[PDB]
Amino acid sequence: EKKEKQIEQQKKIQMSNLMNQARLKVLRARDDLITDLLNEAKQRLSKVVKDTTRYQVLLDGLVLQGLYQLLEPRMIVRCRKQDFPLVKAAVQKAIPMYKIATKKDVDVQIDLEAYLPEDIAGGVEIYNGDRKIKVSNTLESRLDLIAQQMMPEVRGALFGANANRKFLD
Amino acid sequence: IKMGGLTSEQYHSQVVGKIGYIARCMQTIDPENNLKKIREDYQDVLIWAEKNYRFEEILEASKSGKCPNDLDALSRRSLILQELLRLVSSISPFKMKLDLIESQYEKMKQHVNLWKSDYHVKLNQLNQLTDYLKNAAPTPKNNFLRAMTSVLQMQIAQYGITEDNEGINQLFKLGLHLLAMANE
Amino acid sequence: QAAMGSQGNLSAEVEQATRRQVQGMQSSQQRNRERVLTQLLGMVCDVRPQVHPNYRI
Amino acid sequence: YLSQPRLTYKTVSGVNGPLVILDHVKFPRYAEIVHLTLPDGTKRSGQVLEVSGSKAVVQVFEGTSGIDAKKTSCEFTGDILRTPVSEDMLGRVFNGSGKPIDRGPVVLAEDFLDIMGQPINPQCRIYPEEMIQTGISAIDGMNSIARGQKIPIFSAAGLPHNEIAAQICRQAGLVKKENFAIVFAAMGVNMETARFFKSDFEENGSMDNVCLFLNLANDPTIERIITPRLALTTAEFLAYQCEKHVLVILTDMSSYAEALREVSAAREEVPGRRGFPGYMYTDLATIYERAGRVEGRNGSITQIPILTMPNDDITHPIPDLTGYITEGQIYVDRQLHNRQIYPPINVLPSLSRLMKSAIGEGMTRKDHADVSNQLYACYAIGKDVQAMKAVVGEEALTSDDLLYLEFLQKFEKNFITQGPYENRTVYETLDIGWQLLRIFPKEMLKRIPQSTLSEFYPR
Amino acid sequence: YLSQPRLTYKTVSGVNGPLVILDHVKFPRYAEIVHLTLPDGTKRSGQVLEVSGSKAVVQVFEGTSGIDAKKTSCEFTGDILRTPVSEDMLGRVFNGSGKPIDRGPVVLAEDFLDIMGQPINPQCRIYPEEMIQTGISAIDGMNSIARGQKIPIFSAAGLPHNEIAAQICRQAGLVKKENFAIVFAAMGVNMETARFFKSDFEENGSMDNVCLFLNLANDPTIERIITPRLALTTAEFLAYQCEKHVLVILTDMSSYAEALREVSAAREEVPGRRGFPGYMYTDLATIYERAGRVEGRNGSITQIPILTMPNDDITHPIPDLTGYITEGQIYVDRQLHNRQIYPPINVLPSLSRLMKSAIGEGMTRKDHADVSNQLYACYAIGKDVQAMKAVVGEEALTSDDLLYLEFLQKFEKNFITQGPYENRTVYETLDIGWQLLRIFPKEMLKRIPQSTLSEFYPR
Amino acid sequence: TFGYVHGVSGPVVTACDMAGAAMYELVRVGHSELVGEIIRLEGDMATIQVYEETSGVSVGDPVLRTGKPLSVELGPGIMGAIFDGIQRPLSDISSQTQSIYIPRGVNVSALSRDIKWEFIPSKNLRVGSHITGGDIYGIVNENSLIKHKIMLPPRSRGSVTYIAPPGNYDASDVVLELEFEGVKEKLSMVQVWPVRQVRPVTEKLPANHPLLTGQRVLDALFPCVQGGTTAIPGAFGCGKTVISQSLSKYSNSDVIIYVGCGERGNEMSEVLRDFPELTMEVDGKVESIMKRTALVANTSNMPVAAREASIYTGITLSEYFRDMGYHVSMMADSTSRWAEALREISGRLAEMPADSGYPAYLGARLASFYERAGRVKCLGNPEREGSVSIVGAVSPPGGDFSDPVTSATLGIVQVFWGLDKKLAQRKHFPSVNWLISYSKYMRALDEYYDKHFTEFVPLRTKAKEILQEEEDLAEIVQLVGKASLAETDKITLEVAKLIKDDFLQQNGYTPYDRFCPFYKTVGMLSNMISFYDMARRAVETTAQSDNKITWSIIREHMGEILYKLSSMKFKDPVKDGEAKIKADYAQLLEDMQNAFRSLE
Amino acid sequence: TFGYVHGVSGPVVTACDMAGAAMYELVRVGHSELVGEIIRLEGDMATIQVYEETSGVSVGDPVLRTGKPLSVELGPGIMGAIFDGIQRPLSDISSQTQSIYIPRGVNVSALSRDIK
Repeated sequence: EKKEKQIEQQKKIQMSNLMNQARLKVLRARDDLITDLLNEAKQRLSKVVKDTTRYQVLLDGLVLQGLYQLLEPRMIVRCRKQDFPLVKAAVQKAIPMYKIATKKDVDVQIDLEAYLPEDIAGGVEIYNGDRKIKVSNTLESRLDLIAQQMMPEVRGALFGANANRKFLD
Repeated sequence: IKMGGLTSEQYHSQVVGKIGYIARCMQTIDPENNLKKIREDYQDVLIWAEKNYRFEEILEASKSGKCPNDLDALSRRSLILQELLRLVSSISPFKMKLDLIESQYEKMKQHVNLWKSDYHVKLNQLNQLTDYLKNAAPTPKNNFLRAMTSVLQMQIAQYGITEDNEGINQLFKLGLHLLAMANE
Repeated sequence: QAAMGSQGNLSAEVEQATRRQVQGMQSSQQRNRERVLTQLLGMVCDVRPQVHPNYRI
Repeated sequence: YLSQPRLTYKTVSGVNGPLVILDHVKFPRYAEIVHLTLPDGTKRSGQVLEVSGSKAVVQVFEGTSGIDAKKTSCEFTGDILRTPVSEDMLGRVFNGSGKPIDRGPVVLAEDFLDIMGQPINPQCRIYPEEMIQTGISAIDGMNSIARGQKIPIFSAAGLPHNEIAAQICRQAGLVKKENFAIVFAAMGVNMETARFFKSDFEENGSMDNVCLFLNLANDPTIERIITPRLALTTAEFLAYQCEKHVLVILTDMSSYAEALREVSAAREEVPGRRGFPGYMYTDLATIYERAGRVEGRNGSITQIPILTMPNDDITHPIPDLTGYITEGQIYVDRQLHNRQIYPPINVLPSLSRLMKSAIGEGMTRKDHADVSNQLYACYAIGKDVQAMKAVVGEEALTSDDLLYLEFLQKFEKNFITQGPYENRTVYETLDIGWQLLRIFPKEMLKRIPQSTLSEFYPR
Repeated sequence: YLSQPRLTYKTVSGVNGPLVILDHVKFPRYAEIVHLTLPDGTKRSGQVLEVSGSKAVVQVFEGTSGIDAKKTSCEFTGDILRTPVSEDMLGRVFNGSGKPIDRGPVVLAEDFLDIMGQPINPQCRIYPEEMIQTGISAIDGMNSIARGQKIPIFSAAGLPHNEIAAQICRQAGLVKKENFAIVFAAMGVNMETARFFKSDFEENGSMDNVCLFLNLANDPTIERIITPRLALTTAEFLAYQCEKHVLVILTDMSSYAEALREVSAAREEVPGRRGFPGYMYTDLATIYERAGRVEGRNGSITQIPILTMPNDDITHPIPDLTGYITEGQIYVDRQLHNRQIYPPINVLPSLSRLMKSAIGEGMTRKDHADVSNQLYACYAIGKDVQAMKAVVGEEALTSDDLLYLEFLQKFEKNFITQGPYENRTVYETLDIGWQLLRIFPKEMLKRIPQSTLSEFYPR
Repeated sequence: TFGYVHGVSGPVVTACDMAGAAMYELVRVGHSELVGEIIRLEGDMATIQVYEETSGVSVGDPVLRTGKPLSVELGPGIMGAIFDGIQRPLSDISSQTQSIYIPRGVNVSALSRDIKWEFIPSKNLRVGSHITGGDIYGIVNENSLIKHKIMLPPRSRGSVTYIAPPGNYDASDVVLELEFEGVKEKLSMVQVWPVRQVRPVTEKLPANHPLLTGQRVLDALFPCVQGGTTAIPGAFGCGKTVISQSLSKYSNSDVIIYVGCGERGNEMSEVLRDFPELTMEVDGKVESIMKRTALVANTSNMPVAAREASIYTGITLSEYFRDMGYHVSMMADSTSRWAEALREISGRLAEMPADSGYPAYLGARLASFYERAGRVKCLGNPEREGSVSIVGAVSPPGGDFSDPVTSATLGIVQVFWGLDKKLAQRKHFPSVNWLISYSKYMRALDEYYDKHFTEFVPLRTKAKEILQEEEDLAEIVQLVGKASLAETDKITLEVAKLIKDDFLQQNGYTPYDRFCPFYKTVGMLSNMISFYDMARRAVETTAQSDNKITWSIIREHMGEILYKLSSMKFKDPVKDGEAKIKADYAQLLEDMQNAFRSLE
Repeated sequence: TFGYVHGVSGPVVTACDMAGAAMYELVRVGHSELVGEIIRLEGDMATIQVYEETSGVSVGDPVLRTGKPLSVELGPGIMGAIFDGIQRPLSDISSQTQSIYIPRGVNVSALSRDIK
């Protein structure tokens, strides 16, 4: 009986371990689908960047968002080389709106000396005058900051809501 | 996030290390690609060396998941070749036959936990006898050990280590008693 | 011998269940992907800059 | 949702022990999470331990080794610590801060919950009622746990309290006279014991139910502080939202209180009694009292804190306060352990103040309370007789006292003693209890009513 | 050598107990020495406890009474405290700070040594194996000293630790089958103790070998920080350079520790147990650990501190840390003294960690270790039985317990009790130990091997 | 580039112009270049622990700024060395300065750069071959016992561009040279590792193999294991000396590392004197134990900072040889005297203390030290598995069991061989308190026992049961008297005395009991427990009957048997064979069976 | 009027611009209006022992100064009521917020104004 119980115990361990690896495998497949979705999102953002007309408005948003988050008196906008005219326009429009909404005087320079890497999808990084404080409004950063918050809704939309979850508080 | 306690960077460098090491162990045990079943079992990791690559190329592929990159599976698969390599090397004057080598490999692969195995213990004892002799001086103790371990290597060549051959068991016991006995 | 044999059947069973679940997941994703992606990109593009709610003057 | 982009400061103005002081911070939040990059590329999380004006004191989870002014960057995540919760984490193993360590994926959140949670409204909490069976006869029969009770397993260093916890995790479940879940949370558990938990739950099929959090003895003590809160946040999600009865097994709350001490001393508060903070009562209460049944939701949260009592002193702040907040005590006992009895649960000082709700007809069985009382009485009288035996001698003993000695032997050998992998339903524990009570003729079972004696005693 | 003129500052910025905080000091040097001219010409000395920018926190040895800002002139000597040393320091009496008070001239330096003492390489420190025949049987038979051991005499207020130390000084010599120089650092010893020690060293004609550093009770209470360092520096000069065997006595390490406490409180350092500075362990180690032999050199330093245990609490920080640092403590016991047993050495809480390798064949005798162990065991058991006798009375005791009680009585009467002028050779002490062990039958001497039982027991 | 000293208070030196200095970086203070370690930062001012006496440092003194944390050199040369707490070789300092003192700011290199080590490359390596952290790219014939397997440093990688041919090389010679992403890295035989950073491992494994000390009490009732964590008090006549040296002379450990965290000066001079004199049998030749041991001496008067770093240096050397693949064993002479350094440094830094004054992070520090133990699957390509057993002595004030270091230790260590002062005073050695000492490795080792010593586990359980029953019975015996005891109680007492005096008692200084192999230990316990079983069988079977058997009969009937059960301890493996001892113990069992059968 | 939070260290909040605040007056810290008690004044600052968890309070958060010390609201509606020690009505919190938790910084009127 003890020997038979040895065989049964090994059977139990093997079934348990196999089922556990299967569980993790399905969960990792799900994570892989989500990663695929986010890579697709990054490529779509690159496609948007290709289109200047919307990209100019998007930069008008991002630059001013950086200015609002920093609220410094002297500031430096760092952008990709490809984008320089667009970021120039964005800063030129952003300065008056910054003045009006914050009442502060401000001096915004564009860092022609050192652009962002050409691989970056887009967006800007706004440093304060001494470059000790940085707000990273590049499109990859924004997409991450958005997707990580979106995951609950992404899980719900892609894989169907949880039917066990009766109450939401 | 850490995998196995190693930062993923170190983890993938280790994967590339195992790949290169399995390549080396194959190149050592079988330069003439005689061991075909083993070659096929290790084709997936060997391919990255049978086709030349940069270390950083293999590392990029691993970090992307294109390589075989489950470090535990790689460790198991490498240990099988490593123990087989020790078997063949520690009897180098008496190199054994190809079908026997493949049988050894197959039994080792089947073994549940090779490192903790009696198959590994016997190799360790054979190495204990052999390594002692690489610098031993002429004296009756060392002459008797040389003779007894040479016949032990012959017997290992004949019967592998999967077989608990009684001749080999006796040779181990007596050789180790002789080794443990004081030189005086 | 029964233990040696039946565990192959059990392995086939568990892998079959895993494959079914992965297929269901992939199907659901390939169906809802477009409407998730358009929303996600629209939300990325909608900037809405604001000063910190504690700002004074 | 937080749209605004994060501010990353290189303005580190000091590094004093586990704290990094940053200055010129814009509107710092207290308890804000920070991700700070060391000069050499490494990354470490931190929690804004304190705030003042434009300054922020960041308790870096890992040590401050290698941090410097002028090159360390420090991204402020703009929100308090939040745990992602789902059912998917039921059947996973995580480290102290929610990172998976089972080589699975990062959790795909069903929600983000603030790990401090909120106190359950006392006018919404309900009485626990039905039983949670642990399989361990010594507590199912004699100290049963009602759904929503918080009952700690006191134990000294060296006793098998970890093994008992693992057995409870592997065996527990509803009395089934399938919506049950377990949240194991090991604080300050040494590597070998953590590996024991992980591999045991993986091997014995229970992992489907068990979400296991591990804070190794050498993981950051701040991760130790936040592990019980992660455990209980997941438990609240699985109980009061997924409506499944959860059992939370917090392990080594002494190792948690040591981390609390470390964080207090880092804050530079003066010590309270026995070196522990003054507010340890409120804190341990915040952990424990995230339990119990709630009106209008068919789930619950049971807790089983596990305490390493220093010096075996039941007056020590940890066990004293834990007794104040919790509703019982289960003693793992050194004399039993040395005699090599397992589970060495000493049922004389053990108690379950809400056992009276977990038993009776429709919950365990008609005779549960009576058998528990009678077994306790006969065990205590047997211990008395065993103390007396060595003084008066065996042949000076009366036949009734010999019956009690035999009962003592067989209660310590057949009922208390279980072996790690033997799972006994409450019904089986009761039948073993009856097999022991039949050592006595009915007239000696004076605490059992006749209406029960006549029904159960024969056979 | 230092050719540059010394800077003299009238810049005192504070006076605070024993401290004097300066300001505008040019490049202060920590542990520097300072000569304070007070307003009235009185010239004191002090050591720079800490420097910070332009500040220095002097610690004035002869106290701060009478010091004032704006007129006290501190000359900064430019170097750490380098004391003179010469062989003719043997046969002198110096005050706490090493100035002469025997009406002889100052010490014409044979060399200058830093009172801290340059640390010795553990790889070329020799192991002390030559047993000192102190003559006191309570030491030689059971807690023997070896030439090089740091072996403090723990004692308490009112016990005869002075008499014990004087007896050891006048009787110590190597085992027969090299005459000790003495270096005696009196700290906080009242005039009666200082004059007792001095008159005894003259009475035994030893003065040509004794170098007294007195810091009486009424002498300033910071000077006794450096008095033991002066004593051990002269001891090191005599031992590791002049090749003499030196026995260092330190009269009250508790007075030293209390001077340390005074300074620590004056500096407002974070204080350790019982208010003493946290670094007391290190600072006492720098005093004790200057004993022992060294290769090449033929000299050696034996070291016999003396501790007054406050409230007789051997767990008090001074005795506790001295027991961590020193190789075992001789222990003088009030319960014996009140019974009028001189020397009141209690052999149970006292040990000599270098005894084990300083006794045996060829060194003292074959039976030394066994007699020591057996007497210790019999004494311990006798004390336990004596505790029991009070509870159960002499009727309930077994005849074996009575044997033990008789052994305890005759052991205190014959073995410990000893004439203050009687030096029992180690051989005589062993014979007297056997005389007691032979109270017992051979079967009850379990700690003596059969060979050394048969050889010695029956004679 | 380099700052300036700005304050000095004992071993704490505040230094200005340290603008970018990194926490726990090493600095060279003073004109003598004392070694120091940054322990705090404020603006541009660092605060520097100094590992050497500061008396005589002055404000304005240059504080040079080495860009590396406290790091220990690991390479051929360790084995046999006597190291100062921070890796300085005391023997080389002596031989080099030709005097007995340690000069302040002495800067002799940790490993001799003059020795021509014999280096043999791993044969299968080649130009362009890929290697990764932990790979054994060569082996050095350090001495006849240890073959120093040279490993690529962890956090290193790439394709080999030059691997030196077999030969003789200095510790400085470039022995290998490899490239990664176009940057070249030149490697010599000595690497540098920050002592405070865990040396990485591929996978930690359960510690399921026993580490036999010499003591029957420890090997049987409280087993230690390969890679096990242990705590012991610093007793006298036992403990530090007996166990350490016995493990040294013989045990399952392939390398022994010692660290005298706060050792008394003369006790350290004892260890440094005994260890180079001890020898062991290996392959029938007596070989020194310093060919496979390393000592980290830190006497109590050496600076507090070094007293702290001693433990870390020792454990890092142990982890280095673990990575090579050995079953290393580390003995830390006083984690209590280490906690003193932590306490003192915290006080000097002005931090808030906790229980008894210790810094609140004492638990975390002790964890970071101990949890580097265990059996590990080493990094790198050639598969291997070493281990690092850790045995850390504790010394609470007056034997207090609430002392925070002892408590934090108990919370970490899987084995605890507590101390019984009553036994110590009786001179019963070992003095292990077999009632509150514990070992949590029994669950693991039961497998090894069921494979090698299948009978040992029930013997262990019954021995513990007997000891506990005797403990219970003595409380009555002293309160009332022995008259009321039954025969079973008498046999329990009179077998517990046998166990406590003739099995759990070991004279570590005699030739026969300096070390008790496990076959001897299990044979002894088997005989004693068999005697217990058969005596209880006789009395139980003949109870409630007229032909009553009693202990009073058994003792007189077979007094010889009891004498031989007592004398079992004296068998000497060094001259008596394993076969002889096993046969003798089986013959004693036979005699016991005959005597019992005749009494029946 | 409003003060502003100037520091947060656990429950101890430190508020600026509180010139007129009365000692042991109650204040509502933060946007969630957590309750706190002024345990100290200094200059025109104030130290506020915040009763509820402070996690998430930030510098610059408005501090609404209640005009009265810890006080109970006495009037019709007490009878049959359940109150937390601070006079928070639990039988109305649960009913109005339809949740099993006491919302952090809840501000339910102790005695219902709605019921005639």
